[PDB]
Amino acid sequence: EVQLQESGAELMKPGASVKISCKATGYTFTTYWIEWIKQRPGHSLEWIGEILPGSDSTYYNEKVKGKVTFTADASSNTAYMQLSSLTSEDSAVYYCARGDGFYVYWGQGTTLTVSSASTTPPSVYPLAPGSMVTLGCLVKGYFPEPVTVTWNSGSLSSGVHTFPAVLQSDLYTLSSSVTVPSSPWPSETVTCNVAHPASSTKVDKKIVPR
Amino acid sequence: KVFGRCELAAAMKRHGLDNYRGYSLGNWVCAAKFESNFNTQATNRNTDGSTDYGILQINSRWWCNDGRTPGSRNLCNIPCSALLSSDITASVNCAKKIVSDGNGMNAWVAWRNRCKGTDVQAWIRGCRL
Amino acid sequence: DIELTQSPATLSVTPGDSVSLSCRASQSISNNLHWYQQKSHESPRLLIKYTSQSMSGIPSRFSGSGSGTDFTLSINSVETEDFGVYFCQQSGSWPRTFGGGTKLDIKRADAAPTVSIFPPSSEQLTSGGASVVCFLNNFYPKDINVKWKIDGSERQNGVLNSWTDQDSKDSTYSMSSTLTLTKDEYERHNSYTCEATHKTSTSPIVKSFNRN
Repeated sequence: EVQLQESGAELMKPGASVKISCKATGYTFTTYWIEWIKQRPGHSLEWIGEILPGSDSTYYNEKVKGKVTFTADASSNTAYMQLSSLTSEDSAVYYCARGDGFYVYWGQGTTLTVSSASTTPPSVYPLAPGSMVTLGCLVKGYFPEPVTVTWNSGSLSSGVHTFPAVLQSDLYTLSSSVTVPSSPWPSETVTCNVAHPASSTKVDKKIVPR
Repeated sequence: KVFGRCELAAAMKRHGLDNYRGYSLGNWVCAAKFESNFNTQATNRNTDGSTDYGILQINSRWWCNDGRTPGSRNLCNIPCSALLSSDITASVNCAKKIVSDGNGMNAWVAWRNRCKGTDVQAWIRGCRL
Repeated sequence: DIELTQSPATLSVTPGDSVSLSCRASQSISNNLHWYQQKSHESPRLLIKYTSQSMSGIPSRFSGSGSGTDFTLSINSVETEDFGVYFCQQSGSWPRTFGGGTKLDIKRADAAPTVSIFPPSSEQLTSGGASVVCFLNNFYPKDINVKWKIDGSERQNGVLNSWTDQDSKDSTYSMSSTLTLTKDEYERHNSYTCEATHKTSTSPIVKSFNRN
């Protein structure tokens, strides 16, 4: 019943600062410490610091102290972590967790992207052929992450492969394929649904014979 | 809050610590001085997963509950956070139980190291009590 | 800080087999060590607490042992759903520190990829660009070589490759390869080939299409 809900993905330019939130419920908010952890690819999980909600008590791990600031609003069971003078090294997924010695309750994590690049909607292109049949969609040149891809609005889920995006020349490119019987397509339309929330872009690309 | 020497002495006297279980006021002010330097906010982290809290650095293993310390007993039956209060009531009430557990003020290592057997009255000399 | 060294960094195991993971601490932390399992894009899930206390609701196949500075996480009768990264974390001191993680992959029978090639779309062409995509799906092991050729000529530049995480179902891997060029360069050539060389055969799987 204990739950920690964090704020969404963030994109900021270097030098700026961001404030991530962690709203916790299901337990006495002023009794447990809320601990913050940073995770980066090719890097081990790093403990950033902790705060005891409502007591004004905090503790930092200098790797991120002069730039980290914890605060909490007991009236809404929310703890906050502020990172200042952001640089690309700050780019990572940040988690809040209740202090139980071990960490049993984790927030879902918030992804921060620190870049000088601008938000860009993806270009969605249908992949049709020139046994079963494989179709797909190319979602290219967008920033920042993430993008979500479904097929026939969720009606096609098995036999789908949505590939991790790859950052090429400061823009992300991703692809997704779906394999269906030769009986379903082209007899029936297949559509890839692409959404990129940072640019509030939603695209329903239909795959039709060439 | 960072208490003043005489301010804390007066507050501790008002809380019944003057000669509590045979311990003169000076011992308590001296204990507070070396445990937390008179800072109600102070906290100390150990190596056994426990944390020390407040003006009198009360430990999360036996006395208060902070929900992350192994072998917790919470003998003072109160969350450690309550021990970071600006007023010293919670810390005093818990200390009274601690000092009564069988070791007297010895339960406070800083007191034992720097106060025990010293002219502790000096901690209240120029104080209007 | 207390340094937790996890060994080894990766593990390949056949379902039904039992394995062990190691975590050694730079200094004694008594039994204040915990183990976690983390899937991609998910929060770590606690498996074992205080060295040997199994978190409630966790499969019985997970066991923990050790004390002081040497700890072990045992995964008995590994199952396909067990792929992912495992970490150890100590709570004895502050800052809390984590082990570097051990990535566990499922060992499955070798399988050749199902290869599909796609010419650029009318929409991309109309925009001035041209990407050719090649999907190499459901194969094992992960290691695979992909070569693009234009009119019999190798093209190593302008290629973007991406691998999926291991399939929780069949334990296979899939890969996408994208060759991007200009409309003009694309319009200047006729044959586009995607050649996949996998250990399942010394002869590459070749898929192609001709503009005409």
